[PDB]
Amino acid sequence: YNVFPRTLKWSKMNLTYRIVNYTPDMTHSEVEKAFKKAFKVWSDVTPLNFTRLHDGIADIMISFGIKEHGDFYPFDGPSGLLAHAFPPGPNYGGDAHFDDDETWTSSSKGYNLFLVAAHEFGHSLGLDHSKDPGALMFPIYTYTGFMLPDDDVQGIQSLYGPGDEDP
Ligand SMILES: c1ccc(Nc2nc(CSc3nnc[nH]3)cs2)cc1
Ligand SMILES: [Ca+2]
Ligand SMILES: [Ca+2]
Ligand code: NA
Ligand SMILES: [Zn+2]
Ligand SMILES: [Zn+2]
Repeated sequence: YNVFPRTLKWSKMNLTYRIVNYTPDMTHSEVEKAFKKAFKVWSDVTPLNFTRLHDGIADIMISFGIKEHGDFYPFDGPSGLLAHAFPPGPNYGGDAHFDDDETWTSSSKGYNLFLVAAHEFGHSLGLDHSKDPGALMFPIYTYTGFMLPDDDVQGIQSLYGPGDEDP
């Protein structure tokens, strides 16, 4: 027999993601690089591996949408809500949605896609919000010109372990 896990997390270390569609604001390459770097934040400190799929069903489906876009969390136009992601699980579990009424960038302007994605992927992997104002998982956007803060390291490692501690 098996009882359910005590904590919510992926039961496998190999995860896939798919960029379903793209924001007008950035090139396809810029978007891909931002998401690749955001996953690397987490894989660098765990045994997790992330592989991109171009099509089909991935664990973490990524999309840009506005207003009502297929879930119970409609976006709200410019400002306010920026993005959200679902905790590990089937279907919408793990998926990350970005409000395409925001301006997404690879700079300090607008909202930096890499930084927001790194936060959202923390949710995709099983972290909720942190009370440390300096944590990536703190629930308000700040721009930083990357080192994953220790609170986030401790949180993600509590779920998945550290992987190789010196890679
Ligand atoms: C860097 C990047 C982002 C953050 N923190 C962020 N917090 C929010 C709002 S809280 C929330 N989480 N999902 C939906 N809404 C959006 S980006 C912190 C540091
Ligand atoms: Ca918004
Ligand atoms: Ca999913
Ligand atoms: Na936009
Ligand atoms: Zn959504
Ligand atoms: Zn959040």
